[PDB]
Amino acid sequence: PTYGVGYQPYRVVVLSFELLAPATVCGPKKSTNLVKNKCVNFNFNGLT
Amino acid sequence: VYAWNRKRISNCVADYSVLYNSASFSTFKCYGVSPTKLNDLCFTNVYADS
Amino acid sequence: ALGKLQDVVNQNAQALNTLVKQLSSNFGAISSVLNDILSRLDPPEAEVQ
Repeated sequence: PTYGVGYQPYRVVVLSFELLAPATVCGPKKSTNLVKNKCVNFNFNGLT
Repeated sequence: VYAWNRKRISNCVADYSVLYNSASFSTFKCYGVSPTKLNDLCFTNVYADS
Repeated sequence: ALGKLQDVVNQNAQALNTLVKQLSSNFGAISSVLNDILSRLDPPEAEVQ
């Protein structure tokens, strides 16, 4: 505990993402009803 | 560190908003993705090295 | 016999195809799809891409 910040311990977590295939993990969002035959913005599985 | 642990996160809905908002993390640096925009991006696979 | 004419009708088409194909190149960016860049990275960082 008396060491300087340089030698002090640090817990490191690395989150590696694969972006492409079905999305096993997605962020929090509210799915909405789709609309056929209309010029609209869309976000399918994160594809914008 | 020489034997760093690896967890696989899948079949779940992730919420990175809590991690980004948390002030405890001393240094959070994202390469290739925006920490603010993480909330929306989907991922086909996630690895958590520790 | 119609080589010459046909060749012209080819060459222009060829160029167009190549032009469209150029849309898929990365040019050093993280992704060739502009919307993907906008979504993943914030506007400040994404500006370089």
